[PDB]
Amino acid sequence: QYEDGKQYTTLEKPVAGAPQVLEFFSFFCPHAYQFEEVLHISDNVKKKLPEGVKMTKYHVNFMGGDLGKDLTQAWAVAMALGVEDKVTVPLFEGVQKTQTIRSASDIRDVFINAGIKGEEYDAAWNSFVVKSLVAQQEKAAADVQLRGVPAMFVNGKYQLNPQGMDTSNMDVFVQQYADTVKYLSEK
Amino acid sequence: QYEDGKQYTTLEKPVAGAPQVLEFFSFFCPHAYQFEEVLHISDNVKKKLPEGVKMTKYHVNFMGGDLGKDLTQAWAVAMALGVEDKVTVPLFEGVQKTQTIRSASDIRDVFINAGIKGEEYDAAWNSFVVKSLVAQQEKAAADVQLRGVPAMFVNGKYQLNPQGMDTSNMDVFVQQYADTVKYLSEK
Amino acid sequence: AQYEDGKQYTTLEKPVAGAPQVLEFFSFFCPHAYQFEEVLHISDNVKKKLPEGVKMTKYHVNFMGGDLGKDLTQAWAVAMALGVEDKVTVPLFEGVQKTQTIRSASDIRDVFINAGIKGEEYDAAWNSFVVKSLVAQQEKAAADVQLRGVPAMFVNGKYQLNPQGMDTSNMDVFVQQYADTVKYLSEK
Amino acid sequence: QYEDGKQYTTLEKPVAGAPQVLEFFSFFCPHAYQFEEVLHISDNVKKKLPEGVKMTKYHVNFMGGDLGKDLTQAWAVAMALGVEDKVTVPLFEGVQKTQTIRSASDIRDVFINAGIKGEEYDAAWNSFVVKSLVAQQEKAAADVQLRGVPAMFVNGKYQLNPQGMDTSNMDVFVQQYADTVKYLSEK
Repeated sequence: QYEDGKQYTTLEKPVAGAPQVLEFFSFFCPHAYQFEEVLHISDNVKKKLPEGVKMTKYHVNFMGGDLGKDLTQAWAVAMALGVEDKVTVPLFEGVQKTQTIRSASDIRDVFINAGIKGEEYDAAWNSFVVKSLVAQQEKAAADVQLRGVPAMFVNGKYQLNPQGMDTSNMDVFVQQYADTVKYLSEK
Repeated sequence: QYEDGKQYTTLEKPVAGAPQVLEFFSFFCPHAYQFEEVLHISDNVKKKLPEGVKMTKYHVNFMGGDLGKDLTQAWAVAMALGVEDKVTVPLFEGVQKTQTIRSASDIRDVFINAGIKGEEYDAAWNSFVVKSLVAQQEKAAADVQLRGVPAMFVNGKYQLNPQGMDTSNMDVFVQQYADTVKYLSEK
Repeated sequence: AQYEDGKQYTTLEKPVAGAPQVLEFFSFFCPHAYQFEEVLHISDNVKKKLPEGVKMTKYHVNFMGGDLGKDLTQAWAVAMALGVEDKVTVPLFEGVQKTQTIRSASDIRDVFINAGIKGEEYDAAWNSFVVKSLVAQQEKAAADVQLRGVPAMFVNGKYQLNPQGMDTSNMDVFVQQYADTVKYLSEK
Repeated sequence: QYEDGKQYTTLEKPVAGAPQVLEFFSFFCPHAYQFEEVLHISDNVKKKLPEGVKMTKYHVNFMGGDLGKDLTQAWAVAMALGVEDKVTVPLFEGVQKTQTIRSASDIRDVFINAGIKGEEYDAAWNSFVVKSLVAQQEKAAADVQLRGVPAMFVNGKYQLNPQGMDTSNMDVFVQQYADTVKYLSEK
C-alpha cells in the first residue's frame, strides 16, 4: 500500500499554515484535453474527501507576464467572491480556446458575463482581502518550491505523486488519487 | 464507425503540402509528468502506424519569448540532422527539470553532448534548410489555428480528437487513436 | 509565481551605462555594529550563489561623514586599486565604529600598514590617477542611481534589488531568494 | 542559559537614574529596509513585555548636523505630547524615503499633518520640558558611551546583545529579545 516515494512524497521542509488540500494550476498550461482532465480529477478528489476538509486551488504564473499576474489577481477575486465554479471554464476558454483574453479588461468581461457585477469585481480587485490572497498564492508556490502544474499538496507536508499510481485505467487512477489525498489528509 | 466530429474533425481550410501525419508539441507545455506521459503515448502511437507513414513533429513557441524561438530553430536543426531521438529528452529536461537551458548556447551544448559535431550544428543553424524549416513550423501552426499542444493532424485535413475516443483504458485509447490515424491516412 | 518588477527588484528609469555587473554600495558609518555585520555576511552568502565570473563590486559612500568620510572613500579607492578589500574591510569598520581609533587620514593609513600594505605603496596609490578616478566613479555611481541609503545592490546598472519584496521571516529563505534574484537579473 | 557577553553585556560604569528600558534610535541610521525592520521588532517586543515594564525611546543625532538636532527636539516634542506613534513613520519617511524633511518647518509640517495643532506644537517646541528632554536624550547617550543605533539598555546597566540570540527566524528572535528584556528588568 502506501510508502513515501510511491503515491506521494514528503516535503523535506513542511509549510506551516498551508491549506489542508492545496492544488496549484495555471490558465496557460496544460492545454485543453489535459486541463479538462485535471479538472475532473480535482472534482473527484473534492467529492471523496473527509468531513469539513476543504480544497483550495491557487493560480500560478508560468510565463504569462502581465496577463498571468492579472489572472492570479482575478483568481484571488474569484476566491473572495466565491465564484470559482462560475469563472473557471470561461477564463480557461478565453485564455486558450478563443484567445479573447489578452488584457485585464477581458478578464473583467468574463466575470461580468458570469453574472458578477462590474462594481463588485472592481471593489474586490482593489481590496485588502484580494491583495492578501495574491500574496498567499505566491508565497505557497515558493514554499513548496513549485516546479510545474498540476500539483497537489496536503497539510503543507505531502506532495501527490501521480506517477506512482496505476494509469492503465482512468477510474482506477482517479480513485487511487482521491483515496491517497483522503489518506494523506488524515495522516 | 469513425465519424467527423467524434474522434477527428475536418479543417475548413485544408493545409496543402502538409506532412501525412503532423504532431505539434512545445518544450514548455505540458509540464514534466504530463509531458513524459504524452511523449510515451506518442511513441506508442508511432510504433503502431502503417508501413510508409511518417510521423512528423513540429515545435511551437506558446509564450516562450526568445528561448522558445531558439528552440524552434534548434528543433529545425534536429530535424535537418535527423537527431530528434537523441535531443528530445535532454532538451525537455534541461528546459523543465534542471532548468539549465536558458539561452541558445545552452541548447547548442545539449546537441554536442548528444554527439553532434559543433561546426556541423552551427552550419545547420545558419542553413537555408533550417531557415525554411523554422518558417514551415510557424506556418503550419498558423494554418491549423493551433490553440494547444499536444495536437495531431493527418494530411493537413483532419484533427485528431482524443476526447472523442475511449480514454478509460490506456490500451484501448492508444489502439483507438492509432487506428483513427489509419482511417484518416486512407481518406 | 516569480519575478515582478516592483517586488523582488525595481527598474531604474535611467539605467547607468558602464556600471559593474553587480554593484553594492556601503558606508563605514551606517548601518551600525550587528546590522553592518549582518549585511557583510549576506553579501558573502550571495557571492557564493554566483559564478567565478559574475562580478561583485563594492563602492563606499559618505552619507554625512564630512572629511573623515571623504578620506574613507579615498582609502576604499586605494583598497580596490591595491586589491586588498578583504584585508582592510573589518579593521576599517572596527576602527571607525567599535574602537573609534580611526579619526584622521593618518589613522586610516595605519590600518593598511597594520594589515600588511607597505606605506610607500599606500601613499603612491593615495596620490595616484587611478585613485582620483575611482573616487569620482564611486561618487558618480551613487548620484546616478540616486542612492538614498545603504546597503544597496544594482545589477548591470538597471535593476535595484528590493529585500522588502522578499520573504524576510527566515534568513536562509531570505538570502537564497536574494541571491537567486541577483542571478535572475544578471541575465535579464 | 542567560550569560553576560551572550544575550546582553554589562556596563562597566552603570548609569544612575536611567529609564527602566531605554531604546536609542536615529532617524538617520539605519536606512530604509533595516530601519523598518528595527521599528517592527521594537513594536512587537513592546507588545511582548509585562504591563509593569516601561519602554523609553530617545533620539540620537548621529552625524545629522542641524537637522539632527531639530529632530532630537521634535522627538522631545513627540514625547511631551505623547504622539511618538503618530509621527515616527512620517518622520522616518520624510527624512529618508521622500527626503521632504530638510529643515525645521518640514518637521513641524509632519506634526500638523499628523493631527497636532500648530500652536500646540510651537508651545511644546519652546517649552522648558522639551529643553530638559533634549538635554536628557543627549546626556543619556553620553552616559552609556553610545557607539551606534539601534541600542537598548535596561536600568542603565545591561545592553541587549542581538548577535547573542538566534536570529535565524523573526518570531523566535522577537521572543528571545522580549524575554531577555523581561529577564534583565528583574535583575
